[PDB]
Amino acid sequence: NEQCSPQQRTTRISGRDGLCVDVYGALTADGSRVILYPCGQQQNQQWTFYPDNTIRSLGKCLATSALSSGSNVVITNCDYLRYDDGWMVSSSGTMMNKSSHLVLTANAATSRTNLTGENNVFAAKQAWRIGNYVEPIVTTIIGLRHMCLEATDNDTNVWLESCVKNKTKQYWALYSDDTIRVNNNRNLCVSSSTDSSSKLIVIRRCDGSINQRWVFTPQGTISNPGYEAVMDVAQNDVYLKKIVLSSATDKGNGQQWTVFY
Amino acid sequence: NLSLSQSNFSADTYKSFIKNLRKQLTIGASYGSAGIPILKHSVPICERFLLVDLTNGDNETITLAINVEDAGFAAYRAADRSYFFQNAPPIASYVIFTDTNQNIMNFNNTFESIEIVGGTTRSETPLGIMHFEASIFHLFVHDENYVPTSFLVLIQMVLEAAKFKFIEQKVIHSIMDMEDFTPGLAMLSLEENWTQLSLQLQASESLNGVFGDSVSLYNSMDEPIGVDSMYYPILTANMAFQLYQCP
Ligand SMILES: *[C@@H]1O[C@H](CO)[C@@H](O[C@@H]2O[C@H](CO)[C@@H](O[C@@H]3O[C@H](CO)[C@@H](O)[C@H](O)[C@@H]3O)[C@H](O)[C@H]2NC(C)=O)[C@H](O)[C@H]1NC(C)=O
Ligand SMILES: *[C@@H]1O[C@H](CO)[C@@H](O)[C@H](O)[C@H]1NC(C)=O
Ligand SMILES: CO[C@H]1O[C@H](CO)[C@H](O)[C@H](O)[C@H]1O
Repeated sequence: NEQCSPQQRTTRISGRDGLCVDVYGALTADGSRVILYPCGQQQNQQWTFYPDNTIRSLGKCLATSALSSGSNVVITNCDYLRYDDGWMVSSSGTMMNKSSHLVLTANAATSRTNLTGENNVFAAKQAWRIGNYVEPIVTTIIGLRHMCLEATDNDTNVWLESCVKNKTKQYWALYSDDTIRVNNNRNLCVSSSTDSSSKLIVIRRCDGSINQRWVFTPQGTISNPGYEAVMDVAQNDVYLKKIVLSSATDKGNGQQWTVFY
Repeated sequence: NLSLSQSNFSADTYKSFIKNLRKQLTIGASYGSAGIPILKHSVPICERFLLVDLTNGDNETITLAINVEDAGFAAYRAADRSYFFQNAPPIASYVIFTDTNQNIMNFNNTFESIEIVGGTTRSETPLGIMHFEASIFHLFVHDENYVPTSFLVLIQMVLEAAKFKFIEQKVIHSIMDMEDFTPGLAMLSLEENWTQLSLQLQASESLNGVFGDSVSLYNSMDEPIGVDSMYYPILTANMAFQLYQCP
C-alpha cells in the first residue's frame, strides 16, 4: 500500500486564540519571520509536511533561529536543513525542534506577534492544532453519571449538571491552543487553580498559561500535561459540584470524559 | 462469553459492556504515537473470533461471533441453528458454531449489502432499547423479513458503539432517556470512515501526525469538520480502536 507512505500534505497550523501560523508578509528570503495572524486562504499560511521532518511554506522550511531560547522562528532555504532531523510534533500538539528541544510558542495573543522558540512548559501558548479546519470545535463535555460540564456562577466556576439539549452554558469551544472555553463568552477559559491551596478547576480569563492547556487523551481523560494531572470529579460525587485536578488513577470513574459534539 | 442482558440493563451496564468489549478486542493490540490501539492482523482462524451473547427481556439469547481483525459480525448462533454472512472467512464454519445446523445468509456483513437486501437505510432505521430487543428476537427466530434491519440495529448499537465513543454516547442517551433515535450525519460519517481514519492515522506516523487525505466528520449541527490530522479531539477522543492498515 503506497498510501501508508504519503509523500506530502499541505495543511494549516492554528494556535493561540485560533490564529494561524503565518510567514510575515509572505517574504521569500532566508530568515523571513513567522507570526501569529488571523486565519485565511493565503499561500503563506499553507504548510506542507514531508517525510524528512520539514514543514514548508513558499518552498522553504520552518526553522528555529538560535540554539538557546528566546529567538524567533523563521523560514529558510531547505538545503540548509537537509542533514537536520527537524521537527517532532508530540501527541498534544507541541511542535519541538529535535536536537534543540525548543518548542513553537506565542508569547502574546496579538495579531502579528512573533512566534518564537522557547523552553517547553506545556503552556496553552505552546499548543498547536495542525489542520486545515482552524475553527473552535463546539461540543458538550459528558463525564461522571452521564452529566455535562456547565459554566456556573457567571462563568467563574465549572461543575457537572444534568445534560439539557441546547442549554447555553453546557456548550464549550475547543480551541487550536488546547483551551476549553465558554461557548457564550470565548474570552473565558477553563483553568486549573492558580491558588496553591485549592485543586478546584475554574473558569478564568484566557491567558495562554499552563493552567488552561487541556489534552483530550485517547484513554478518555482530559489531561493538563504541564502539571502531569487530569480532570477529576471531587470524591467521585457530582453533587459536591467540584471538578479538581488529580494525578491519573484507575480508582473510580471520575477521570473519564466523553466529547459529544 | 461476554454478555448484555435485559435484566441487568441500564446506561451503566451498557457502558460497562462496551468497555469490556473494547478491552477484549484490543488484547494484544499494537500502538502508535496517537495511542489508539490497532486491532490484530493475520490472526490464525482458530482464534480470530470473539463470541458475545445478547439476551432480550423474554430470555431469548443469541451468540454473535465478532471478527477480532475488523470488529464486524461474521456469524451468529441461535439455539442449535447458526447463520453466516457470505463474506465471512471461508473456514469460519469449521471453527465456530460447529455443533449447530449451519446456514448461509445471501448478503455480506457490510452496511451497503445489508441495506440493498433489507430495502432500508440506517437513517430510516430507529435505534434504542425496544429495537435492540426486537433485533435479538428477529435474529433468534430468523424472520428473513427483519434479519437485515435487525443487523443494522445491533451492528451499530454494539460494534460501531465499540468503535466510537460518540456512538456509544448516542446509545447511552437513548437508554438513559428511553428515547429512540435514527442516526444522522455525525454518526454515519464515523461509520463510513472508520477504515479510512485507520489508514490515515497510521499513515500519519510518516508526516508528523498529518494525514495523506482529509476525512469529513459531521457534527450534530450537520456541519462538516475536516479531519486531516491526529490533532482533533473529535477523532482522538472518539475512536476507540483501528483496523490494521500499515506496518
Ligand atoms: C533546530 O535547532 C538546531 C540548533 O539550534 C538547528 O541546527 C542548526 O542549524 C543551522 C542551519 O542548518 C546550522 O548551520 C550552519 O552553521 C555554519 C557555522 O557553523 C554556518 O557557516 C552556515 O552558514 C550555517 O548557518 C547550525 O550549525 C545548527 N546548529 C547546530 C547546533 O547544529 C536546526 O536548524 C533547527 N531545526 C529546525 C528545523 O528548527
Ligand atoms: C462481498 O465481498 C466480496 C469480497 O470479499 C465481494 O466479491 C462481493 O461482491 C461482496 N458481496 C456482494 C453481494 O457483492
Ligand atoms: C497584510 O497581509 C499580509 O501581511 C500580513 C502580516 O502583516 C500577513 O503575513 C498576511 O498573511 C499577508 O497577506
